[PDB]
Amino acid sequence: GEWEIIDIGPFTQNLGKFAVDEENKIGQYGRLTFNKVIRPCMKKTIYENE
Amino acid sequence: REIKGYEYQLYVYASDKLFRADISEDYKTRGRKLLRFNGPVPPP
Repeated sequence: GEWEIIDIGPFTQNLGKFAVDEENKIGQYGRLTFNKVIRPCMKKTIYENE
Repeated sequence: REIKGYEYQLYVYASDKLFRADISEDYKTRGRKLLRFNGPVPPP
């Protein structure tokens, strides 16, 4: 429904370190190390009764 | 209510290559998965 470009701060780089960590474990790309995040970062808001 | 959860679509430089991940996040347990990950893609 709604989307937004959120700031590239600490809560956004946690989302990045987490990503990489979970994929270090799937390693389709091996054993990568997290660098940082660039923009834009986006965020979707999901909703649904039925 | 209505709001289920969220979804982040970052651009992550890791091992000096740009990848693009999508993290799901539950609007209640605030827990999250690593829905997807690709690349390298180019700078946006």
